[PDB]
Amino acid sequence: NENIPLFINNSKIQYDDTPYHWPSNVISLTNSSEKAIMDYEITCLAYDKNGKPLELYWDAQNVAADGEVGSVGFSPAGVDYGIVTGISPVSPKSYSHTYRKMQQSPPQDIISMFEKQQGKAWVENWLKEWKQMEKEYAKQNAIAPGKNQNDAFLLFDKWKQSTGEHGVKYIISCVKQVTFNDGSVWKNSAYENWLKSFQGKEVSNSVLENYYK
Amino acid sequence: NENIPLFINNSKIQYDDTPYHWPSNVISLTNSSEKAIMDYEITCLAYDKNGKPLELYWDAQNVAADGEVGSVGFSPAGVDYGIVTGISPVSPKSYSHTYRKMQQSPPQDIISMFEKQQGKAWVENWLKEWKQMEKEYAKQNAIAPGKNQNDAFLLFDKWKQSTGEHGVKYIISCVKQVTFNDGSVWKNSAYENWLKSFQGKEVSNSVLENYYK
Repeated sequence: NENIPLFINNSKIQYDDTPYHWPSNVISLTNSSEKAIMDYEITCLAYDKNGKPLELYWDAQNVAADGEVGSVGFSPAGVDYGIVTGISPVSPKSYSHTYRKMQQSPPQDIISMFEKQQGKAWVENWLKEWKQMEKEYAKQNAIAPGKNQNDAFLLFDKWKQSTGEHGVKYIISCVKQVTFNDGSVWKNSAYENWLKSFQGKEVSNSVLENYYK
Repeated sequence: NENIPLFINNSKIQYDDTPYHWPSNVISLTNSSEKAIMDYEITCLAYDKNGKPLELYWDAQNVAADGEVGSVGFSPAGVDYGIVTGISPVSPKSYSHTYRKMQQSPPQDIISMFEKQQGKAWVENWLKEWKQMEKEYAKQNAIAPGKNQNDAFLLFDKWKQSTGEHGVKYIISCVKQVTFNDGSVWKNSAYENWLKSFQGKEVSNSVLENYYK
C-alpha cells in the first residue's frame, strides 16, 4: 500500500474577519510522514450547491474602484481597496487549479529552460547559486513532520461582496505530488484517475457533503 | 575640512594556503567613522615592476583543463580544477576596476529572461524582495565603527601558476563612495582627481612603494 504523506483534512471557503470579509479557499493540511515537506502540488475542483461542476478564474486578483489590482488597505488618496468592484483574471478559466507551495518561486520546468539558454559563463554560475539559495529558503519554510496547518488562497470569482454569497459551495481536492527536504518526490498514483473521474463532471450531493468525512 | 569614513590601509596580492595558491587582491580597510558601513565602491589600479600601468581582466574567472569555468575541487573524471590553465573575462579589459560590497541587481540577462517567462508584475516583486534580501545581508555583515577588516577578490590575470610570479606588483586603491547602515551615501570629493591623476599614467616606484605608508 501507498500511504499519502500529505493529508487533506478539508478544503472550504472561509471569509476573513475584517468588514470586507474576503473569501479564501482554505485547505487544511497535515504532514503525516516523517519527513519535512518543502513543496507540493494540490489540485482543486469546484461545485455549486447542486453538484454541478464550475469553471473558475481560480487565481483572479481583486480590482478596486480606482482600478488598482491586487492591493489591500487604502490608496494614498483614500480609495478603499477592501471594496472589491471586480476581478482581474490571471490563469485561464478552468474546472481545475493546481496550487503549488513554492508558488513564489518559478517552476522547475521554467528554471530548467533558463539553464539551457546560451549565455556568459558568469551568468550560468549566478543562476546556479540562485537556484541553491532558493532551495535552501524553501527547506527552511518546509511543513514539519506532524504539522497541521491551513494554506489559504483568495477566491474572488463567483463571490458577491454586497451579499456575502459565493457561487462555489464545495471544493474537493487531491494531492498530486510532494517534494521532501531531501529532494525526493512522491507522486500520487491515484491522481490521474481522480482527475478523470471528477473534473468537469456532475457529482452527487452525498459524495460532496461527505468528501472529507 | 572633509574626513574620510573608510580608510584603505593596504591593497596587495595574497596567496591562499592550498597547493594551488590562487591569488587575490586583498584590500585592508578601516571604518574610521562612527557608523557601520554596509556598502562601498572602491576603485583599484594596477602597475608592473617599473611603475607602468597594467590593463587587466580584473574579475576574470579561472578555467580548468576540461574547460569548466569558475569551479573548485575535482571533476568526476579526475580533472583538477585547482590547476588554472586559462582565464575567462567578465568585465572588459581596463586600467581600473571598481569593487562593491553589495550587488546592485541580478545580471540584466537574467532579469530580461525572467520577465518573458514570469511576467512583469512577478519580476517587479522579485526584484523588490531580492533588493531587501541583499540589503538585510549587507547590514548584518557591515563593517563596524572603528573596525579594520580585509576583503579579498580573486585576481587571475597576468598571473602564472607554474612559476608563481604575478605581473601586478602594486595595487593602488581609492574609496569612491560609502553607504552607511541607514541608507545614506558619502562620496569622496577627491576621487575624480585621484582617478585622473593615476589611470593610464606611469608612476614612479617610490610613489608606488610608499603609497600606503
